[PDB]
Amino acid sequence: PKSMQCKVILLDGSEYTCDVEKRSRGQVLFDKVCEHLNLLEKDYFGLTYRDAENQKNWLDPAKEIKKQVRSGAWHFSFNVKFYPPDPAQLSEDITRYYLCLQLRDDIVSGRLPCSFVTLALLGSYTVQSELGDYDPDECGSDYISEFRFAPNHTKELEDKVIELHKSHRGMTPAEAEMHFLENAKKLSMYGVDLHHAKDSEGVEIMLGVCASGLLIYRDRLRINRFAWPKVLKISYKRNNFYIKIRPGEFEQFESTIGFKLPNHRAAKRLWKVCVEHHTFFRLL
Ligand SMILES: CC[C@H](CO)NC(=O)Nc1ccc(Cl)cc1
Repeated sequence: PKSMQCKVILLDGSEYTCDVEKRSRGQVLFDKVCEHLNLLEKDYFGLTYRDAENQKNWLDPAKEIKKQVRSGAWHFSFNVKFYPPDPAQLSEDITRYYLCLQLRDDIVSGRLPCSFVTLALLGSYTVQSELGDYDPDECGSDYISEFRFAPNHTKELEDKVIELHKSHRGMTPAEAEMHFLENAKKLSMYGVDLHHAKDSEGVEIMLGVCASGLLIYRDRLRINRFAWPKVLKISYKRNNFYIKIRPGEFEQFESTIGFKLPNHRAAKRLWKVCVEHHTFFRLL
């Protein structure tokens, strides 16, 4: 029975290797990675792979791995798929731990924009969790952490992390992770999956998918929001993505908003992540 080697980049940046039967569905690999991680609250997570065009795709746990990765390497990342609007409601500390690790990457990468003060506050909770109580013996007036806090590091940001770190004496890792998440969950781009698109007039926009609904970023002063409730139906055809917006009370007919995606695969990918978010956040 022939087995394919799988390599998974974990959220701590290390590599898990395992084997699965070559006709295995994605769930099989996902279950192995989750067991390795001691993760029971698996519903928020998934594996990604890079397609022939270098786009990130979610591995569908219901479909054969080989029919998704196709001609590519059996190389994956472990990621947060559904960012919980209220991490305090998660049943386990280890779930919140992996959620923190994902968010740290979202921040360092620039995917999750963040004010100077919030970068320093998030950094201080990471340091408290990882190193425990502030120690001057480690940190001098010229200290620079091994920890990556932001897309661009400044001495001012390193200093502010240390100042806030001093204030967290006695805080345990679970406590510091909860405080991290209480701050992170309020950021305007928390758990927003951005897709490049054009409106019906050809103007370049971003479509954001998240817990609350579908976001349209256009002029930066014109941000349209469609709560999952107001979204009646989602469709794709060729390079186009369509959402049907329910009529206001007393309106006879739904409105259709059409978008142009870069290609047919980008349209399909957007449609699938919308359906998945809509189902997930309709059961939450
Ligand atoms: C690559 C991940 C690094 C190194 O292991 N760990 C880390 O940053 N952990 C963490 C983050 C935030 C909080 Cl609050 C608590 C712990």
